[PDB]
Amino acid sequence: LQLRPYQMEVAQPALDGKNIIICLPTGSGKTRVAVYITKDHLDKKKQASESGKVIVLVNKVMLAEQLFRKEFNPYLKKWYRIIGLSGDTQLKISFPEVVKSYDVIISTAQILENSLLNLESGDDDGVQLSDFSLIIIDECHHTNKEAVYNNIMRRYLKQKLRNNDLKKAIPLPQILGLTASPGVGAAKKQSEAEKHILNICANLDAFTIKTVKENLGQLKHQIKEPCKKFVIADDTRENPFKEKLLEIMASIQTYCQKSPMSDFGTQHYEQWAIQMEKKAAKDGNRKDRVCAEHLRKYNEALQINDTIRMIDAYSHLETFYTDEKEKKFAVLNKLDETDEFLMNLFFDNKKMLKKLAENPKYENEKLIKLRNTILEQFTRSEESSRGIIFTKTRQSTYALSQWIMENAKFAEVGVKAHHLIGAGHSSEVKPMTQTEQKEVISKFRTGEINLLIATTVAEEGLDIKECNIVIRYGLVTNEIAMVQARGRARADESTYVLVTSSGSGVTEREIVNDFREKMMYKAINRVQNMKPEEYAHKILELQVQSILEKKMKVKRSIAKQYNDNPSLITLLCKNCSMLVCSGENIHVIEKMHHVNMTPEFKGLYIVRENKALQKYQTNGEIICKCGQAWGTMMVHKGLDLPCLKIRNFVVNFKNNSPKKQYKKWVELPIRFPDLDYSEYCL
RNA sequence: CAAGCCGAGGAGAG
RNA sequence: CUCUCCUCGGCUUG
Ligand SMILES: Nc1ncnc2c1ncn2[C@@H]1O[C@H](COP(=O)(O)OP(=O)(O)NP(=O)(O)O)[C@@H](O)[C@H]1O
Ligand SMILES: [Zn+2]
Repeated sequence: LQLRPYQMEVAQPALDGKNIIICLPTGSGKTRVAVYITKDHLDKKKQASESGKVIVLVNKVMLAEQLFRKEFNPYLKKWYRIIGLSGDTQLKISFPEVVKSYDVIISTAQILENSLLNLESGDDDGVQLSDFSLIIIDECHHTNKEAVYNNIMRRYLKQKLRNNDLKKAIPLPQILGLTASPGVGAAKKQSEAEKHILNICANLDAFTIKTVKENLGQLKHQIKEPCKKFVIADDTRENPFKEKLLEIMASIQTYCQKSPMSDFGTQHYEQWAIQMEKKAAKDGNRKDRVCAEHLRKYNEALQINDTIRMIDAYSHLETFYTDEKEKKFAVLNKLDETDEFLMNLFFDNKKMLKKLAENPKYENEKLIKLRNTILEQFTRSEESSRGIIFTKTRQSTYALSQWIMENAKFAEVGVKAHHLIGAGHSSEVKPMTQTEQKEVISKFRTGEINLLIATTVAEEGLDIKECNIVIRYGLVTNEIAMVQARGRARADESTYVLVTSSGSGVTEREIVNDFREKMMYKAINRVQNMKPEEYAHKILELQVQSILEKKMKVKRSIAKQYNDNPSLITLLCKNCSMLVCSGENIHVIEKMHHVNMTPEFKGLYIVRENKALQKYQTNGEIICKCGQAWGTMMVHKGLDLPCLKIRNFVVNFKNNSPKKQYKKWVELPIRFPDLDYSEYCL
């Protein structure tokens, strides 16, 4: 391992106590300075006959294996014992015991918190911080309100204040936070920015920040920025299609008699549709809620039309209505006035919309703009042409990947492309799996795919190869994502583009984040040059305030929903105001999954075979007689006992009918009994 | 590989 | 404070 000139000075105070933060730019060898500090700490604690254990904390799963393979093990295999832990191994089970060996631990975080609270809640073995001598951290800037890793530090600070009251002493460990930039936390002034930086430093018990300032030229030579760049377009033709949908929506409303006080093709209208649906369901009146459920789909179609082709919206709708027709046929294998009206309104115009959509006379601007942007680079760079795209949604990524596969020009220039999204199981899309992600990364590194389409997955964590033409298509989150993307593009003649529309304030937000970036550095300078006594005074005040802001939050949120009422309810279907279950019939397995095993509920539903699995069904999707999907099948002890949700159902209390929607099971106060086979059997 | 439970952060709009 | 979008983590059934 090598010791750069400028990494030295930033690391230097850490080597003798002095818990600190380190903010360097991106690509400056952050992991490697971590490694060096580790080796020093351990060699030191050996030379003094003192036990030395370092633990690395990360936020993601892949960075653990990552750092185990590339940085820590290749250099410290020979002197010390290393390991890498996560939620995707089997070493989680005896975590108190791996500590008894393996002087270098890498870990996902909440492993640790689980073990601490197990030591402090049950009679398990567990662990405390006293069994360490260093905590290294990646991505400092997540240390904010009740995240994970701040429990850790609130406990560290609690014990530190115990030590300080003792002084007027357990040996507490050392802490070394590493980041790219701690970030201004949503503050409209330089002073509140300062306050936020100090809040971070208190939540890490720091002594300084240690930005590089002296050996700066070596950085500028070894490390460089891309060039910021904007590309803007404007559109007022909307020629056949938009109005062809606004007509439909207007017709539906004037069939429903609901006045939005708002516009078509935006986000407030959506919120109205939601609360109207929820109200109609709490009341029970149809003709309003199902229509709302469709209007939401139309609004989504218009929003994606603002960014994506008409054909993608037409397809989105085709999928929706095709599914609904299949549902009604599976049920009927009756035809209310509502659904009949809606279908008759849609399918008559289906062929028209298909004709209007395929019309290259007016496709879109931003797509053409990025066409020009992309072709410029891949004509310039010629087989060293890596590429990245950022967008907001997942469906957009599928659409863009499809298009770049379809249009000949992009394939001509060697533009081999793949999509990428996250593994969260929500949001009406089939997510990806970690394996597909890692494979795509290795394909990018290999060179199979020249450009990647991504959501906010790409701006942090996983280690993509250095790039050229990072762009930004309809996304401005905050300064952090801005800088982290801005730190991808090495490989000279790099850029950082932003592609937006005219009448949607985005360049606004881009500029705001630029000013925030320029502000946090001023605040860093304000605090590094702060006097030590005043700095100490302020961090002590903030640590006290943070620990007091925990206690209160603890006092008002012990349970907040505790009234356990076994069967005081009835669960109805939300589409059709129809009985489905009572609360007594329901039970729980492994105190997590809710389920019912009475034959009355058995006969009411229908199973529609899986499209997720076709990409032999194992987990059927339930539907009603009406058509509203309810749940999913489940296999407990071979019993195909069918699970369910509480997002599609409605509640009716027996007393006075404040019917409510909950969106998930924990929110409601009442408790349900555990399962046991004594019922239906014996 | 599929299903689901809980928690957390960020951003928009209101 | 609510809704939507996005990401992440831990945990269970198969
Ligand atoms: N001190 C060092 N000496 C030699 N090579 C280094 C050093 N630090 C980093 N490298 C090289 O830089 C690459 C890994 O470091 P780097 O690119 O900073 O990854 P990183 O830690 O993820 N940067 P970042 O994305 O900001 O966290 C490899 O090609 C290493 O060979
Ligand atoms: Zn129903």
